Amino acid sequence: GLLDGKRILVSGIITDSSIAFHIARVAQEQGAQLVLTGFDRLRLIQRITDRLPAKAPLLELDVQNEEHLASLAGRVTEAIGAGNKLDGVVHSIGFMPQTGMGINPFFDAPYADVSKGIHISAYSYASMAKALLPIMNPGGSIVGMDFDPSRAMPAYNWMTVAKSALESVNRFVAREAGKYGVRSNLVAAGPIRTLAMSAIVGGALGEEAGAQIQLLEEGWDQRAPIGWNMKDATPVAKTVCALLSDWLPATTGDIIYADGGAHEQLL
Amino acid sequence: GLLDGKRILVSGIITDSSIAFHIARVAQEQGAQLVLTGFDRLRLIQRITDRLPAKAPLLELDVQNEEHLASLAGRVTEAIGAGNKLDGVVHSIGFMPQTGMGINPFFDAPYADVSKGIHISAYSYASMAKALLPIMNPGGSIVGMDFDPSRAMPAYNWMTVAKSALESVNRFVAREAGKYGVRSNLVAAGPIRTLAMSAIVGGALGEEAGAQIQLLEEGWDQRAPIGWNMKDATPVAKTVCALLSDWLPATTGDIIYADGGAHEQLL
Amino acid sequence: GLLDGKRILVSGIITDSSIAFHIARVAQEQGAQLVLTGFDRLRLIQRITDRLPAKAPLLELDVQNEEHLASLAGRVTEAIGAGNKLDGVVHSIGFMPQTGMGINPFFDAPYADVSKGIHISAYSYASMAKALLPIMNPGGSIVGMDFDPSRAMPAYNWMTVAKSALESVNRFVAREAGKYGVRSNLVAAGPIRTLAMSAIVGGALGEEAGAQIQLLEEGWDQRAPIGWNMKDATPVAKTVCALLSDWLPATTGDIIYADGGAHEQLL
Amino acid sequence: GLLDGKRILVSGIITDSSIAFHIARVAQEQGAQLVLTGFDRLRLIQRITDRLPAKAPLLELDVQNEEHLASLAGRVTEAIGAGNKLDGVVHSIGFMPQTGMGINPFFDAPYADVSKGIHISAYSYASMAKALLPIMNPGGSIVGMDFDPSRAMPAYNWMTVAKSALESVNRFVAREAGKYGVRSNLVAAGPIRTLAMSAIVGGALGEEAGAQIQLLEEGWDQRAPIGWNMKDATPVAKTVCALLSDWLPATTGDIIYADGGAHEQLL
Ligand SMILES: NC(=O)c1ccc[n+]([C@@H]2O[C@H](COP(=O)([O-])OP(=O)(O)OC[C@H]3O[C@@H](n4cnc5c(N)ncnc54)[C@H](O)[C@@H]3O)[C@@H](O)[C@H]2O)c1
Ligand SMILES: NC(=O)c1ccc[n+]([C@@H]2O[C@H](COP(=O)([O-])OP(=O)(O)OC[C@H]3O[C@@H](n4cnc5c(N)ncnc54)[C@H](O)[C@@H]3O)[C@@H](O)[C@H]2O)c1
Ligand SMILES: NC(=O)c1ccc[n+]([C@@H]2O[C@H](COP(=O)([O-])OP(=O)(O)OC[C@H]3O[C@@H](n4cnc5c(N)ncnc54)[C@H](O)[C@@H]3O)[C@@H](O)[C@H]2O)c1
Ligand SMILES: NC(=O)c1ccc[n+]([C@@H]2O[C@H](COP(=O)([O-])OP(=O)(O)OC[C@H]3O[C@@H](n4cnc5c(N)ncnc54)[C@H](O)[C@@H]3O)[C@@H](O)[C@H]2O)c1
Repeated sequence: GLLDGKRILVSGIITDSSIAFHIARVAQEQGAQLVLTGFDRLRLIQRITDRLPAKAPLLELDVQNEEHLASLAGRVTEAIGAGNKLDGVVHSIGFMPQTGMGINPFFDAPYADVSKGIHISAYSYASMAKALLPIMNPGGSIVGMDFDPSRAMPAYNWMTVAKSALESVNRFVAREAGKYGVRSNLVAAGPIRTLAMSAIVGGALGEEAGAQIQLLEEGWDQRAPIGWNMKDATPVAKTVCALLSDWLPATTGDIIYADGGAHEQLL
Repeated sequence: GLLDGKRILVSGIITDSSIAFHIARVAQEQGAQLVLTGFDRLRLIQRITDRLPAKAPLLELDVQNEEHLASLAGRVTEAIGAGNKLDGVVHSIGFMPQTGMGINPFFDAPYADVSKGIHISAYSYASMAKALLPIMNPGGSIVGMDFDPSRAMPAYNWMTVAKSALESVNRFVAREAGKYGVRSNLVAAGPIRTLAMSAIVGGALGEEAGAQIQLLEEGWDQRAPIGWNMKDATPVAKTVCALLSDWLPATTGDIIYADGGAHEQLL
Repeated sequence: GLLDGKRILVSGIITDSSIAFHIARVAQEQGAQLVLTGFDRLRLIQRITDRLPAKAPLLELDVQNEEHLASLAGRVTEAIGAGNKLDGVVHSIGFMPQTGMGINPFFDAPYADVSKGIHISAYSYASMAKALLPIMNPGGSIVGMDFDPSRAMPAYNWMTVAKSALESVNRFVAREAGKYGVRSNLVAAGPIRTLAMSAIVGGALGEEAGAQIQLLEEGWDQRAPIGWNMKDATPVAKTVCALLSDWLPATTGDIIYADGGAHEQLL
Repeated sequence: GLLDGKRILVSGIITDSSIAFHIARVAQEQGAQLVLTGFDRLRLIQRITDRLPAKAPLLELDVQNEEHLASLAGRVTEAIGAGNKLDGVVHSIGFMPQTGMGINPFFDAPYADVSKGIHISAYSYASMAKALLPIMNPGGSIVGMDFDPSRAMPAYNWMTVAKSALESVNRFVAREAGKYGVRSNLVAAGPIRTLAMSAIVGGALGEEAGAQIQLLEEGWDQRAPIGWNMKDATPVAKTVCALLSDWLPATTGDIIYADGGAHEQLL
């Protein structure tokens, strides 16, 4: 197994279409022992994760909660056993209030809303590294989920801005993590049909935004030399696992693109 | 004159070493009629700007103040005269609480501090465009000040993250501005010895941070094929003026580097 | 005038739709005194340039000819007068054999053809700098024409590869030029309907390539926040002039995008 | 094993310090069945590769030889057995005549020399893909070796230009390879003390170039958050193997950096 013997914390599961659900599944398939964290709806998350190939402890983590973050390392240690540390950490957490996305004008997002989204989507990558690095082994790996923000695009609006901050945060986390012998990287994924993504295509954030995201997805598959299947999160789960393994040991502060090769092609 | 007949709003003057002071001076030298905005210490700013080659109205603008932003367009119109619009806008505003910079550990910056810095340094670029676009002429130009955040670096910490967000904001502002026939760009400048920069070199944010910033500056000049003079803001003021002129009419959502060519050289 | 008193060498005029024709026209409009170089069809080029607002000496320059390059500085000095030097140099030269473009398979371009195209399109930027730097004044500016090659695209094939090499050459030329107090930069332009471009849209390199280039152009204008007019080379001529002026004095080894802002927008 | 059952062609072994020697070793350690290609000194290469953990057929391949390339697919099929195809291809080939590197002035490299280096170092990536794609399985992977050319640097000169072309070639190869269900990527490695690299540090290309390369290496390790060991090629061999595996299945036309994280850090 690719991750035999590794202890890995996976955040961000909320449904069975969550990217983190598939990261967790593939990780277990490859021999990893997991600890999960979940936000708010813990009964739902437990029920969802019962479907994973192996059992895994579920800890509550609201990334905006200082107390949750302060106690996290202790709770993880309790879950995996004193004297054991984590080898891997997956950050698969993102959020932006509706005012910062969709057909709501870019200029009309109130800073308080933008700031909440940047807190959850970018700052929390640093918050989690701070909480967990003291309990990680040398050779460890921290991975977060990215959506390539190097160009602006319709609809994504302030979430794209938050991803830009996240990529910058990642390079700083790499500096800190390096002192523990730990890597920090992002996986920039193509669009994936999660429940939220489907809602948006279905017009949940405005018809115009729905149409733009649908077009975005179609152009993505078209220019990807090996195609892109927005209904299949497995290729991104495998990529996250590659970064958690020992097979990219000299890569840190970096971004790995699991996007079908769309970002390197113009037409 | 390069800017003959143009009406230009310049924010960000606080002392005579402010980059915006030099932007304003060169702009006036090239025929621009200016409106200035200042934060907090208005008597100081008025006294400082009395030294500019021509007179210019000074309006108060706290970029975190909704009321200031809501009234800004009216106050500018009053200052330049009904029926006249702006041709140019300069955003030269940046701030990050001390906890987000220097030898204070990256992980120890509290989100409230980071969020204030991102508000002032990144979000406010959008806030100003929102306030001013309704009073800009086609062919107009909005320019903000950037410090290349594509790589992480010691000491700059969360301010670098804020610049990353700003570059992302700029690309979105370009989309909105385009509808008014207005461009939006950033000038990424080399390090400039402002009062704050001198304080930091002098150890104001920790000796270790001071030493790193001093080394950063020295390597900058070394690899710049035409050198870099951190004591001379004129080359960046000229670059900002180039973007306010009619001579880069097909450039928008972009970053122009006024850095001596340091960023394109490795050693 | 923007270029009052400047002596500028402009290569690359072959017809009145040549980008270099418009660079030359705008430069003269702004007070520059020009020396032109032309390849092969000198009688045609003289006849074409008679239409420029002012007269300008025409020197022959085949960029693949060592003798032409060896004698170039002397011939320019003769044309502008002993004791005078150039302030500006415009490289607007590009070529790729048909086998390296269009519907001819990428893999089927013979190296001899690719190498000719890279010689003319990339290496010659260095060849010209070598020839002319000894006769340039401090504060001088060398500018070449680029087409953004950071992503692959249909039809452009090996010409895109040649532009990639050119951008790399430019950064090295900046290093050498810096020793003379001279800048070196590229202008990455949007697609322009030159005679060759029209021929290709018209199917000259295959119907499939024609269709792709036409689609490329249409998407370009669509995502450009201020639009893109492929029939109007003036916005790029103005940008080249901005780089030849004294208004971007701290930019070197760099790329300025005159593309309507298309490259910074995804959809 | 990571590459159990995979048939992989590895070019570029010339000594036991060759990066390709270590790629081949790790690949065999992970269950790959190899076919090797070698240039010129075949007796030397056979003797060197006898030290690999398993036996592997050695085919001659001069990448500038049309006949070698024309017959390559047949010779590989003969070596691995009719009805079997390759799952992987490693391009670890690079060369630049001395005139294009070191203290020899950048401007003094004759085009014939530059063109030879670009032929071997960049064009041949396409030559090999053309030869081998007809004998690759869906899900296959082509990998080439890169040295990050995004910024200019002392000494590397025209080899850096050749790497720039190579990165561009890679994106085009991805387009062609995609039609076979095959990926194409580069690994951008940190500096590695091969025999040639040691010779250069030792002054083989000029004392000034030796000093610059030594400084380059030292700064590399310094800014790498997890360090860089130029004497250890294993971390890059592992990275190449990661790309040959099934664990980055949605990455193509891309560059993976195995550089200790040096390129994402400024100081
Ligand atoms: N779906 C896509 O097209 C796509 C593409 C690229 C990257 N991503 C990124 O992948 C990551 C996972 O998103 P997803 O698409 O799987 O959506 P998702 O809704 O399934 O998962 C997002 C998770 O973030 C959690 N979260 C929100 N606020 C939180 C907080 N305060 N504390 C802790 N957790 C919180 C939610 O509970 C949820 O579990 C996100 O960072 C997203 O931006 C998604
Ligand atoms: N100095 C450098 O090395 C350097 C390099 C690149 C970019 N920059 C950028 O240039 C810009 C100008 O900075 P500077 O170096 O001239 O420093 P400065 O201190 O002279 O100017 C910063 C200005 O921002 C203003 N400001 C802070 N909070 C504000 C708020 N709430 N509302 C309105 N204004 C507010 C201050 O009053 C001050 O006038 C900044 O964006 C800075 O990041 C500086
Ligand atoms: N047209 C576009 O869409 C576009 C877009 C971006 C960049 N560019 C670049 O702009 C530059 C000018 O091209 P253009 O579009 O004006 O086409 P053009 O045909 O009008 O000009 C190209 C010039 O290169 C010259 N040339 C070819 N081989 C030469 C050699 N051996 N020695 C000297 N000169 C030689 C030709 O004589 C011609 O004058 C080229 O580098 C081109 O790649 C063009
Ligand atoms: N050593 C480094 O610091 C470093 C760093 C990054 C990337 N790289 C790249 O890694 C690759 C391998 O280089 P290396 O460092 O292992 O050096 P090396 O000398 O060990 O290997 C280079 C190989 O290229 C082969 N070659 C040269 N001309 C050829 C031709 N005509 N046909 C077929 N093969 C030919 C040589 O025989 C040799 O086997 C190169 O592409 C190099 O640029 C090296």
